[PDB]
Amino acid sequence: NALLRYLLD
Amino acid sequence: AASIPHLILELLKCEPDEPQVQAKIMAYLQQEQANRSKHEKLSTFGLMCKMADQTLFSIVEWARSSIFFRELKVDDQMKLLQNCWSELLILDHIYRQVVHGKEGSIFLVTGQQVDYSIIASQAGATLNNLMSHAQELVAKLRSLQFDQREFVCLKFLVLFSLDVKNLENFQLVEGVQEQVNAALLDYTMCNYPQQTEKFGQLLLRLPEIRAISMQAEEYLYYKHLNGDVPYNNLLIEMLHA
Repeated sequence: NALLRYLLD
Repeated sequence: AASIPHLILELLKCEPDEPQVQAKIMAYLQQEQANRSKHEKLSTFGLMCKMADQTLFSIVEWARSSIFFRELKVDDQMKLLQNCWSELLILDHIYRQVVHGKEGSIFLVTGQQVDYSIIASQAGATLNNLMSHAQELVAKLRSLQFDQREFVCLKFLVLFSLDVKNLENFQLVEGVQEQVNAALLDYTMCNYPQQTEKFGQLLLRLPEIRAISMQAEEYLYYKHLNGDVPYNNLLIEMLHA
């Protein structure tokens, strides 16, 4: 889940 | 006099600004439709999908800046959010109905009241059944005098689940679980003493939330298969994960 990871950063 | 445990005060301090979120998502959807020509305008379902999407964005931002959660490494954060994302959306919706909802209609995060009648007339059997158990859950919570301090507690209990595999720092999550449960128990015992089992009654709502959440995921997934879900949708990425 690259999108979720991005959002958490 | 009411007594509020210090921990719950800290939990409340991390709560999102509801007026700001409402205005932000409202503006987002209005701009979305404005960018579309007449034949491109989103349907009710399309709008609600983007609405749920933006709500989830807001939930991720809330979690990221919240106490205890910001202590975890991103990999644990993802695993927790991957487990409970639909539960948080349902819990957020349900509590919104408990406080801001009039029993004949649905209060949306954008601020509008949608009559249940409209849903009954325009939606299929799956969505109506889904709304029906949401209604029952809302009614039950109202009868329990479910309030904001108990809501923020259950929110953290949903997020910091111990049912998550592959957790790096599982005893921090366990620590939050114990602390929030303890605070919730103390709060209910102090402030609702004539409801001798309110703590247990609140916990029993969690499997009801999770059941609704699973059915909601399944409803959305199959709507997506028919091509009704508008393009790119953090919802859909959460589903395909």
